[PDB]
Amino acid sequence: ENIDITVSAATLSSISISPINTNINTTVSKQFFAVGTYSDGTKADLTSSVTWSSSNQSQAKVSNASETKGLVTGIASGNPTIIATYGSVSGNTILTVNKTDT
Repeated sequence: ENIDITVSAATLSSISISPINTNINTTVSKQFFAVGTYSDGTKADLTSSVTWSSSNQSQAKVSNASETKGLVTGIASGNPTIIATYGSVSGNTILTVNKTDT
């Protein structure tokens, strides 16, 4: 029923992130939580605004778009550090990937 949510002006003042340290193996996605508070004095769960950037571009995958998912997936092994950037606040998430198969 609802569609197209126009905005006024990005006024990011403060943000809160609650990452989780979990291990993934044999194709597994980790579900994280991300919440942002507008300077206008409101609170909303937005994962599309938060920018996700990880070292390994191969395992650096995120499904942030649905709403407040923010989940991520890994393809290769190693310790890909998940760096989150949003306004004046940033987050961090650790994922354990042990890709044994090609």
